[PDB]
Amino acid sequence: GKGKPRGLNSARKLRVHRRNNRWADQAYKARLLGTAFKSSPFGGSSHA
Amino acid sequence: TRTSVLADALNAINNAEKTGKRQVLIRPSSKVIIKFLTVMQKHGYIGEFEYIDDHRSGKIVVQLNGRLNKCGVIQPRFNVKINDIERWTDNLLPARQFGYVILTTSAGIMDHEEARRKHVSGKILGFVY
Amino acid sequence: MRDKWRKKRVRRLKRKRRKVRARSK
Amino acid sequence: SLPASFDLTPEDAKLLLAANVHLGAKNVQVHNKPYVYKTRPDGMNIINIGKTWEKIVLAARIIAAVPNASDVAVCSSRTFGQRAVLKFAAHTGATAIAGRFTPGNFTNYITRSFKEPRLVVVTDPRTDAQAIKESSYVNIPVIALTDMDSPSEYVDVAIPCNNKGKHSIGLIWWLLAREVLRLRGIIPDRTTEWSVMPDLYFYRDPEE
Amino acid sequence: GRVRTKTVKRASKVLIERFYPKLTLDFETNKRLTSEIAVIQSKRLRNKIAGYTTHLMKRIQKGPVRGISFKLQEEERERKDQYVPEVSALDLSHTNGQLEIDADTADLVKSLGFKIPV
Amino acid sequence: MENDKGQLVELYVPRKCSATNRIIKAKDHASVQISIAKVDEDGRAIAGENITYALSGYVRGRGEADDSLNRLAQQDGLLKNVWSYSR
Amino acid sequence: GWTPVTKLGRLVKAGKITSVEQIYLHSLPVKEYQIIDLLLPDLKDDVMKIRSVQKQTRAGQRTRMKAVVVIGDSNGHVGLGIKTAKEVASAIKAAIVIAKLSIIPIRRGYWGSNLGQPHSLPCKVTGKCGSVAVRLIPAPRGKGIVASPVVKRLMQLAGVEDVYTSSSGSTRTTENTLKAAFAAIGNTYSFLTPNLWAETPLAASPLEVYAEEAAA
Amino acid sequence: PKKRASNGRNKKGRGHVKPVRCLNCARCVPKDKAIKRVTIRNMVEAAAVRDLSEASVYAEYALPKLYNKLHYCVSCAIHARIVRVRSRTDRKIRTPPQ
RNA sequence: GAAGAUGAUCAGAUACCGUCGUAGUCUUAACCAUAAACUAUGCCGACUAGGGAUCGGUUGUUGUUCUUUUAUUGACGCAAUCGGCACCUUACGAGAAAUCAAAGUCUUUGGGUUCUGGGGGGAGUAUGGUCGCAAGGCUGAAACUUAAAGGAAUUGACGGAAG
Ligand SMILES: CN[C@@H]1[C@@H](O)[C@@H](O[C@@H]2[C@@H](O)[C@H](O[C@H]3O[C@H]([C@@H](C)O)[C@@H](O)[C@H](O)[C@H]3N)[C@@H](N)C[C@H]2N)OC[C@]1(C)O
Ligand SMILES: [Zn+2]
Repeated sequence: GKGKPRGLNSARKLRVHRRNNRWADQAYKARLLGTAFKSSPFGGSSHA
Repeated sequence: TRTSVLADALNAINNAEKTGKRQVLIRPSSKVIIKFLTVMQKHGYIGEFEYIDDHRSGKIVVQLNGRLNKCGVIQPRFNVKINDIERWTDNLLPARQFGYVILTTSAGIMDHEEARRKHVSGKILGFVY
Repeated sequence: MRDKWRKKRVRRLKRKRRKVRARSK
Repeated sequence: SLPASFDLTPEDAKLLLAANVHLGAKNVQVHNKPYVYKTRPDGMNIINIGKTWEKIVLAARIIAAVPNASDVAVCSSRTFGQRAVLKFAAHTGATAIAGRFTPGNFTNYITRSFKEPRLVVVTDPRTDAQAIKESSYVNIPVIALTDMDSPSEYVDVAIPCNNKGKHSIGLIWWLLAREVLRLRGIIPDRTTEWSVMPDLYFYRDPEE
Repeated sequence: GRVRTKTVKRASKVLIERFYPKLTLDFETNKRLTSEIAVIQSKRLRNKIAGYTTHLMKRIQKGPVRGISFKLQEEERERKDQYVPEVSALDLSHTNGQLEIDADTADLVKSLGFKIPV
Repeated sequence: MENDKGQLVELYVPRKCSATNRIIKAKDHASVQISIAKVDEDGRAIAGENITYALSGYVRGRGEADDSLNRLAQQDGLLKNVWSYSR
Repeated sequence: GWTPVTKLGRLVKAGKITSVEQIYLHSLPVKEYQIIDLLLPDLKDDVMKIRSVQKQTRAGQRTRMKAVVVIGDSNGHVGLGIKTAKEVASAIKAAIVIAKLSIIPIRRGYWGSNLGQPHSLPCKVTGKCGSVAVRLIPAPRGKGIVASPVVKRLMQLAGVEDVYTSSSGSTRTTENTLKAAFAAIGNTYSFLTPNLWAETPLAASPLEVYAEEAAA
Repeated sequence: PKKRASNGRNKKGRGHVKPVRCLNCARCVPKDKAIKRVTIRNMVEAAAVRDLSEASVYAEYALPKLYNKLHYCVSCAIHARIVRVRSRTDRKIRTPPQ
């Protein structure tokens, strides 16, 4: 039950599944896509 | 398919207990199930229980006395080191003064207080309170 | 627009982009 | 325990049997299977008369243990049972509730006919469901005349009978009242004939 | 329409409960009776109450009426209440000492240690 | 419940259901406490001497109250051969 | 200047029933608040929220006022009351009455060693109302009441000194949060523990041994 | 929300049901969903029964009946008052009326 | 009967309504791979409550109709049982509710396992890849924008809804 693997040797599935689904988190996806560095007007700084 | 006979046994015990039943049938039986029931019975959480031979996996009838709040398995059987018993006790038990985490150690199946007396640890198996 | 008829509009819009750019491959 | 005098006596079996008390409903609830002796191949269900007597004596003992007889509310909404409960309240000193039961009798404590029985007796759990429900609201045991199909919810002591027959209801209430009077000491002992006929407690059509 | 409101109907019912014996089936006699008994603030209301009381008394004579109760009807229905038939309906003489119970009930009777004749 | 000096620091040790051993809660208004009259050989209920049972609102609401009372009363001899253990 | 209308009220005006534990022990309904005033003289109430509720009509909104009141003796008894009325003041008074009518015993407990008086809860209890679930965990002796201020106020009025708290659901719905916390704290006498395994005799009801004094 | 536990038709334990054409408008409606009425009527109005009895060359001729099964879609069924909108609790009543 | 033609209606209707009618509707060989493809409810396994019906198999049993007068005729009737499509009541329990015999045994949180979502839009769009004869299918972003959008229920109001 619960639709996630529970096995003692299922760590790779859980880790990769979490890694895939954090991309739906806007903050994490912005950080790992480097949007502030490549597309922000300030280039990622506080002031300009 | 059946993946844990102990899980089915303890689930059937809980469902009988919450309905006010005083007895429950268990199928299949196993040595692990009998040892877990013996640990439960030692601390007074169940009455006697009787094993029914059927030239198969067996059956068990358990007597219930109304003192059981919940029993259940932990699945997987996580490996537990000695210094990690405390977090499992904090997570699983209602209070510090009663309740048991049931372990399977190379010294045998026991509650966590007996494990602390003999200074042994193994895999976590279940709980009862 | 009754979501159904929006998709048909994009269908037609996307069908015309397939021809503008085929002028150039 | 209980002396051999309290056994089911043959004249009682005569009275019980002549009234078709042992006639139960076609179908039977799971909780009332213990009370079914056997099923006549018409479809009816025979009721163990001995168990009926045992539950009558038990209910009479519970009714007797109430220190103030006025705190024992007897109820009937069925037409066939209001005369019975009226006579029961007359002989035993109980408080009767015949006919319509006013919703709020036990829970609304400003209604004029507000009563707080220590115990409630009911002719039929179906037709007197409101009394049982309010008693469940205010910690009151229920003793019910139960047929084989009567609900068992919130009934403490069930008296298996035919609570749908004209003679049976009056018979059961008569037996309860007799046992209550015997236990209190009004009737001197357990062999002497009672001043009251079972015809009293029997309902009647209005044009005789 | 001429539906009589609660005030006249309740007053009529009270009058019949209290003063049924001295109350008749005539509107003039009941009018004077209501005048002496009741403190009515208007003659129109007095006449309406007297007339409805006459209607109820005229209905009662043919048979009882709901809601209303006077201390002659209750006495008589109590006297009918305490009626004990001299012969009993549960007395076994009505079948001459036998029961008609079917064989299954007969085995019930036997199995309780009784041998009463069927 | 009690402290190191053994002092019972506990208000209201509550009742338990005769049928299921559950605690009777303070606001369990569907729970009842039956008292049953002791009878002597002379056949007269002894005054103020009662055998008493308590049932939770749960057992009563489930429709098992009658059967539970049958069991308890017969186990105290208040009743014979109405309740069968083997169904 | 009070005359009872129920048997329990009559027994409490007389000095027969003297403690509310007698009432709780027999699960007696309490329908008169004078009983609670008489057997709990020291009670403090806190008004926790005032809300405006509106019903649409043909002529415009009908506005009523809704008040939530918490009541307690800070020594193991606590109650909750909510009621609506046209004015704030009448709603508050009525909510106090209904809060008094709902007073329950709270089981205090120990975290760890039983030194001194009970200071926390004896087990973990949860309560739920609507979407809000409130969990109460026993806490060691130096910890405050680790809770939001509404739940904290309820804990203080119940007499709890050391407790952890977890909430889920829409906690900003104050009424549901308070009802859930009230339910949880009231489960401290429904959780069977081994020290309560011992059978106690069923004491006769105070309405049995005072049948005459409860008549009228 | 879900208005009806049966989804407004009568299909449990099968995938597809063929349609029938509404009598009034010829709409395609699944057979299990269609409102269906069995009617048996006297072929002659009750007014003309005596005229046709008088004019008959036979004596004691049994007049034939009309048999028809009618199928409606929901729209035409409601419009012509074959069925009516009921209350939320009354909708659950499935026994025929009287 | 899509398209188209045409008569009405209408302020206008290249719409609804009427009359025609092409493709299509059917079939054989190949394609296409999508639906509110729905029970909007993954699959395997265990347990938890009452009730009457029903389809298939099997097992014991008639005041019944019928072969034939009767068997191993058949139908029906009465009981049990395994499997199935469902239904009714309850609500211990679950839930935001509607409701749910599972959507229960879930803060007292762990039987096994697969897939999917993470405020609303932009957008199932652009681009690259891939499948397809095509129509399209599958995979699938970002810039930018925005304080709600949404669910279930309540009271009112309104309805070319009903009584
Ligand atoms: C362009 N956006 C992508 C989005 O398409 C998606 O990427 C998946 C990616 O997660 C999957 O792959 C993922 O999961 C597999 C798993 C099967 O083992 C892993 O092996 C792999 O390392 C992991 N990245 C890949 N198979 C398909 C992509 N479209 O999710 C990640 C993302 C970056 O947001
Ligand atoms: Zn139609």
